Amino acid sequence: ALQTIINARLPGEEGLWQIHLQDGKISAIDAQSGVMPITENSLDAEQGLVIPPFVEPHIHLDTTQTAGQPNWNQSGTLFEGIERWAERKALLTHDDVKQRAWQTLKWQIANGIQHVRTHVDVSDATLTALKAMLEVKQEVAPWIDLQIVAFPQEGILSYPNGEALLEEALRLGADVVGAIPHFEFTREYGVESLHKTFALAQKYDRLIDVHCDEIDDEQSRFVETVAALAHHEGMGARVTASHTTAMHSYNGAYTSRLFRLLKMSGINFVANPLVNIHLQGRFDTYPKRRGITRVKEMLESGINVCFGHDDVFDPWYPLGTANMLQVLHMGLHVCQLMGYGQINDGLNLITHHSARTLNLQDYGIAAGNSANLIILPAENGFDALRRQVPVRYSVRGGKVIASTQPAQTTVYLEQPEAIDYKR
Amino acid sequence: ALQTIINARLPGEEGLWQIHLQDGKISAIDAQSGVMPITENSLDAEQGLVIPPFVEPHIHLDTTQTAGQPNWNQSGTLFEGIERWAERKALLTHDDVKQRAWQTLKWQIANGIQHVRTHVDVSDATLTALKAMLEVKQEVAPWIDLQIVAFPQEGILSYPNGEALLEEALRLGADVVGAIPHFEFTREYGVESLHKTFALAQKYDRLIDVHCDEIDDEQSRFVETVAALAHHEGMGARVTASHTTAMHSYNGAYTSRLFRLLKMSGINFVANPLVNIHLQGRFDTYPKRRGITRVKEMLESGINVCFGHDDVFDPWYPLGTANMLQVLHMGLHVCQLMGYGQINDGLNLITHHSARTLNLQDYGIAAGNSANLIILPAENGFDALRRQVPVRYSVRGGKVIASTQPAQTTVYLEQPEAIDYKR
Ligand SMILES: O=C1NC=C[C@H](O)N1
Ligand SMILES: O=C1NC=C[C@H](O)N1
Ligand SMILES: [Fe+3]
Ligand SMILES: [Fe+3]
Repeated sequence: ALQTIINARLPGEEGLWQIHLQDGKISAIDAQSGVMPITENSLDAEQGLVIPPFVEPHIHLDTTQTAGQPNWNQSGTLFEGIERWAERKALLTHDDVKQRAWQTLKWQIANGIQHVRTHVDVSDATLTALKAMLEVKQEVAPWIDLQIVAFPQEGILSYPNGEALLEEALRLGADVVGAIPHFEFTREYGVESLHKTFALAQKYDRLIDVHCDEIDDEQSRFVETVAALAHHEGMGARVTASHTTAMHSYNGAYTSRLFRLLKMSGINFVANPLVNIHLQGRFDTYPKRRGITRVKEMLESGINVCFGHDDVFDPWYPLGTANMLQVLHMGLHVCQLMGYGQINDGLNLITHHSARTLNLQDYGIAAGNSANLIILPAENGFDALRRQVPVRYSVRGGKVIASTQPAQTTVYLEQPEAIDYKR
Repeated sequence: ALQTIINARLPGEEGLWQIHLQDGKISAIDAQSGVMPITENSLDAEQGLVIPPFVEPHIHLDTTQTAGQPNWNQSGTLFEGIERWAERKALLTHDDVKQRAWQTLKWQIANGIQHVRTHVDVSDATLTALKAMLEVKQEVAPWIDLQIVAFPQEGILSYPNGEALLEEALRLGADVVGAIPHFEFTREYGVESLHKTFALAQKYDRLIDVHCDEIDDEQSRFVETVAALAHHEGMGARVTASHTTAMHSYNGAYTSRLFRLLKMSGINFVANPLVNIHLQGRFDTYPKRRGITRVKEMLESGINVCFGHDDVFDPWYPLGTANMLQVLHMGLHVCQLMGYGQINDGLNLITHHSARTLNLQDYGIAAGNSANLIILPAENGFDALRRQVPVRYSVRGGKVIASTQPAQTTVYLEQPEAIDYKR
């Protein structure tokens, strides 16, 4: 029966703050002039940072926890990954998908993630994973708001009954329409697939999230069609272009021309640093390109960009604990957003920007919003990132749904000394 | 008064093992056929992984904890970094250096690091940091064996009295001779500086560790002189080429020719992933090169290569907690050593390979060696890396010098559930 969050630090704000809770919502936020005493019904943030929940804007829960089954992706490429997944997709069962999705979802709850957008492969006449994921969505609702993207992994026009299956997925309840233009047989199929994707999103009033130009091909420019169609339909807010790794390889003049449209369109962008650094640059010898989209430039231009984990122990990525601060750490390094302020502001890439990408309507520490927030045992975004701190408490609807008792390290010198890695 | 380490897993070995300790050394190692019972004087590894101590083969303890003083490195380049450091170097004091070096050394002890090689800038007539570091070396000896590299940061031939100061540093006790050929005014000064570096190492019987070709210049090939001189003097084991980031930009034909010499010479290589990904590629627009040396190819050719953290919160790197598993994580991603076996074998890059780089004579879990070892709460190298586990216990001379009580995470679902991120 929590009534208040006290001694809280807030990004971009000076001092400590008190967050009053009432009926599962935030009733008011007031600044404090000093440290407040703890008491019953008060959750002490202990001068730690309080922020809305971490968000996972791009993950594949249907493939999670399947790395090496039946075989391993030896080349470390997107293309072999799809082929290795195809082998596993043929062996899927309802319970298998639910068990694995839930295992990763629990790690996400433990990591303060209360909003997740999972893509689900719908290039499968049986739609096995989709049916399973729709049940998981209902089951996990008390802890995570899960969005499902109908993702035509093998193409819309390049796979038998691809468009029909994509629409069937929407009729069954998928929240977002997906696409993968660079994987279609031809550039023309790629462009046409986007017109079909947008028509379905308008027909069913759904969001859009395209696996867009995930390839080191300077000629892969499907992103301009995604942005142009969004601008034409006046629906930028509901549209997302995931990856756009090809943008890392575009010449600067085209990119500058393109950026005007990206900003005017208002669409969202997702970069997946852990997976992008691994799968991109695989066709170069030396030097080897990084392959992440132009994150730094998007931020400088006011274009909404955010980070996703993409994969957790599957054909496209053998690692992960579904930790967003870890995803952010990799992104800041590869994108060279290493200035103090850029690092400190990094939290935006895994909180607010991701919420906008998911078109969330109830997100942020503000009066009237649901009492969904997490507490990090750190002074600010920089500190949280540097020390890769766990989530001390995760609060949803005004109730604690996860907590982590921090590790305790001691070094035995002339006398025992506690080490917290702070300066 | 520990007498045994029980229930230990060892890299590359099947089953559990018992490590008997006697007089501060490992007396014997025996395989177990099942789980052994705990008892007084027995340290239970609890089926966790036991390995010799982590090693930090390349760090700058004289500059650590000084990021932003007096100003920040705004460009994120090696060159501005040196210039920003120059401003701080002018404000150094004995106690200042000792305090900061010790702060980072404590984090290293907490992180199971018992061997550290620190470079110390000796392009300073007062040799302030060097005098301070020599005292720190004596002070920290019970927990860490610290090697000091006399590092002529501003060049040997390109800085006033550079060679004289370098030799003075050796006469005062520095363990390793350093150099920085790519920073010298001319290619000729670069080559000549290496002849002088080798002559000093032979005159004083010291090791060598060159900041070698840390620049995105395909024409920076000082590494061939380092390797050739080592081969000529028959001293490969005592020589290290740090960085060699220029190798990331060499054409393949020259690299192939060069590799024959690298292998024949027997010299060591250090890659610094966290810093290299940040400082390299800064002169590219898009695409942007990764800039780490050819780690994967060195491993395939049997060339000894290892990883260092390089910097901890200073002019060249604003982050860090001096954690080697974190350094390894970045290196595996950027170097694309992402196959299951490559990741699992990754521990070698921060243990055995680094010990060879430091020319250590008492290292490894073997009968007769000092009882210096650490325990990771993980099943193998892959698991330790994936979950970024802390060091449960660090043992030196048969005594516990550091321990970490792991964090405890719980998610409150229909019932409370402990989350350990394992599969
Ligand atoms: O096409 C893809 N499928 C799964 C992961 C990666 O994001 N790309
Ligand atoms: O020349 C250098 N000084 C400090 C760090 C970096 O390793 N390079
Ligand atoms: Fe994806
Ligand atoms: Fe260095």
